[PDB]
Amino acid sequence: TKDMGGVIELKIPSQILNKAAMDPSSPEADMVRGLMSDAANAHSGEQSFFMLPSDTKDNAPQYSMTLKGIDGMGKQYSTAQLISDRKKSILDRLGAGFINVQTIHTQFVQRVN
Amino acid sequence: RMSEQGTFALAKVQVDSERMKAEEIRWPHLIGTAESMKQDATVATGLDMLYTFVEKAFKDFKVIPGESEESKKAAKFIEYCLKNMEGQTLRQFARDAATFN
Repeated sequence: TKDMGGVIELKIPSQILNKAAMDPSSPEADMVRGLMSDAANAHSGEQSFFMLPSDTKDNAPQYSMTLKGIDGMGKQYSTAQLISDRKKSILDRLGAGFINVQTIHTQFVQRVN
Repeated sequence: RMSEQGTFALAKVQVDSERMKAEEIRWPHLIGTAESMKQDATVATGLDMLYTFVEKAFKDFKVIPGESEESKKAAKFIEYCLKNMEGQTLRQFARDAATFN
């Protein structure tokens, strides 16, 4: 559930964000409210695209849109095989470990009889 | 001649063997270390399968008599005694005896 790979991140100058918070009836407020709904609905389809201003103030740009990813290496322990070992560990005590694939199971039943 | 000239040295063979063991598996402790093992799901399973066939073997036991008429009468009495212990059966005895594993 928490593997947010490829999530959308948006960067906006704080002048617009701050103006909207203090002026609910200003043009900045309308555009901010539009972004909060448009970004939630941003799927992939027949008309998906992005258009951002290209202004620049420093070495970094004012507006940007990037898709995040894990900056490094992911998980290593492969929890899948951990569970399989423990399941065979449990069923072996009951003689029913063959489901993980005269027998052991038949001989085990004779003990109870 | 007809005279022993030595001893089995039971009292020495033990006392060397208790030193040459890690101290968690010497006599007065091994009783605890056995029951603190077993709760491993691979150790229990190995012992359980061993007892499964030991009980099976000593369930349908038989007494084999000799050739003379005296032996046949003795074999019948032996079978009666071994199958009429008050509150005990050979399967229970076999699964108690096999605890030396």
